[PDB]
Amino acid sequence: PKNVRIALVREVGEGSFFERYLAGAQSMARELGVTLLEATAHGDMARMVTMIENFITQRVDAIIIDHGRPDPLMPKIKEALDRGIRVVTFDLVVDDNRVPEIEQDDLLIGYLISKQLAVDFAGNANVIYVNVGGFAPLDKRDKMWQIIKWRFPGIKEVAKIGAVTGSTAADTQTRMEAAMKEKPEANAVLAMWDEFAKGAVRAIMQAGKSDQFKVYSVDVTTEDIQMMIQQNSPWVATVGTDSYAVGRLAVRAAAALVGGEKLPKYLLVEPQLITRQFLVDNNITNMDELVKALPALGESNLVWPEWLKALTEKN
Amino acid sequence: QLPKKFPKNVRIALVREVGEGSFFERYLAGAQSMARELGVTLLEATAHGDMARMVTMIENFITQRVDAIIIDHGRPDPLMPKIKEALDRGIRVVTFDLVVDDNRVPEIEQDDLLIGYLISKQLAVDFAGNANVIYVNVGGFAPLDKRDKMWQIIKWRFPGIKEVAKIGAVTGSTAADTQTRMEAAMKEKPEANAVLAMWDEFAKGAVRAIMQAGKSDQFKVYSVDVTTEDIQMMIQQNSPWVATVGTDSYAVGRLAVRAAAALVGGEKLPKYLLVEPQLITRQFLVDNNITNMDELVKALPALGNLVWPEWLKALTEKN
Ligand SMILES: CSC[C@H]1O[C@H](O)[C@H](O)[C@@H]1O
Ligand SMILES: CSC[C@H]1O[C@H](O)[C@H](O)[C@@H]1O
Repeated sequence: PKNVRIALVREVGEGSFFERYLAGAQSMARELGVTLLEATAHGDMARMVTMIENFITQRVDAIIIDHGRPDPLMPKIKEALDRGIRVVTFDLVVDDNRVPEIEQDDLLIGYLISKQLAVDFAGNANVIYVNVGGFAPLDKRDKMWQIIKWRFPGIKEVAKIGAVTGSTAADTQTRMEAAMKEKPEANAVLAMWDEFAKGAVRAIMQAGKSDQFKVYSVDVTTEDIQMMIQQNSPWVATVGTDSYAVGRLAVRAAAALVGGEKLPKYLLVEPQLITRQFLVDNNITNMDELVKALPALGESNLVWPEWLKALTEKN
Repeated sequence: QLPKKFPKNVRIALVREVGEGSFFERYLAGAQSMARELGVTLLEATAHGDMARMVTMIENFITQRVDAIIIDHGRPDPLMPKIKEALDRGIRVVTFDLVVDDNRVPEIEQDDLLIGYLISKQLAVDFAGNANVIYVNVGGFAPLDKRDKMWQIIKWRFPGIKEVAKIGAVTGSTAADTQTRMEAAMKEKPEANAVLAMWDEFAKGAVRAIMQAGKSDQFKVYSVDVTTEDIQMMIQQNSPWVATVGTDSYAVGRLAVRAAAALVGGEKLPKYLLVEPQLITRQFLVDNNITNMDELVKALPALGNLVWPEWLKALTEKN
């Protein structure tokens, strides 16, 4: 029934990754036949707190907290839990055994993409690093970049740029055009969100510098694929998941808790290395095609209790 | 084309820091079977932990003007000048488990950063991010130090995963010495309920200490490396040994000889030759009735193609 109300509260909604996650979640809600309520704070942590309050006051069955920072949200999460509202997070670490945490295995992601850069350059590169602090997934990936710089000391960070603005791709493009003049020795880009990467790449192609750079990113969408497969694209590899299936999982997890199910504390969606060469060799032009060609992207597996699986069948 | 220098005349020296335990014995067996297959001559010297002995061994092989040296473990500061000298004399060098700042020297490893991440995360997740861990590892070894970094990151991501003791030394009787240490560590930290041991010789000691004390159900042990000995000890009833992450060391050893032989043939090799490591759970061994490495590789083919230039694989056909 639609008596079951699940609220999705997000910090960030810009870009195809977040849009597809959102579609994912709506698609899963529709299959269960539950009511999904959405709210998005666009970077404003005060507004995010008040949105979570609205859902506590409305006494929803569950809240999904998407991104955010622990420090402001933590007492709101405790309050919600104490009132019988189930809580699951995506991309937020919470110290409470009642709250399953969903993530894309960000430590692995930060390791796979940073090593890919390292090995491709036989351990010697001048890297423009595109990332920013204060986001769970970004901080996790960051740690592994630091370990790659330790293991491969010829892999040098010559710049760190980037900010999450709500026009991130467009603002990263501008930054990257200044960064290339400031750091003419740079020959690689490591961008820890596809919206960062998109700006970097566009800056590279406009400058006519596609031969001078290799770009390594996180995440994959049809837009990323389209940009990867362009002739002379400097965009070499990305690591990520189908965010569509991640948003479904988020809603399934929430529904499972409402049904009284006890979930694992950590729900790790397994990320995949996707190279330009793999896409080009396989004539992949969109995500349908990609998940067909790399089926490890399309995996069923997490959080399908029998009752819930049976329920989706019915509808 | 078959390179001119290729076959018994091709001499390859394997200089090792450490030789104790089945992992290392199996690597050596593998190297010998690969040398047998190429028809080349493999020379072996093992320093058993003495860096000064290690330097003299490398130097003996330089003087003998072998075609190539494999440097196995060791530390870069003591060894770097012997490596550079060798390179200048036209001796080809490849390493296993030693990081070298020179583009002429391929480095073989088991992707130790991934190993350290995979095993440490497996512990974290099995305990839902709360555990009191006895950490068994020591500094001064390339692979151990790489794995160590990933342990530190797991402690950061999962702050309920607590290090309550660090133990271990590499001694020549490491398993037996780690048993003794583990007996004392369990008494000093009775709250401890997991072990993370970054070499199977450390793990073996820890597990035997646990079983002797009768505490198999109060502990879960996570390690690196896999051998038939490890398998046998994992599949025992009530074993606390629940998972290890590793590679087939025999194939790592074959690889090291192949690489060496490739360089002598004039081939340019990748700078990094990472052997892909695998998660191997006690549960997976039991469900599939695995009792030895033969059976594990068969059951898990990813443990099963690096550095096979045409001439080299063709050469192994003729022999
Ligand atoms: C601004 S945080 C952006 C990242 O969050 C999600 O985890 C996506 O993977 C994206 O890379
Ligand atoms: C003493 S160093 C021991 C480690 O080196 C080898 O690489 C094996 O993986 C072992 O764990």
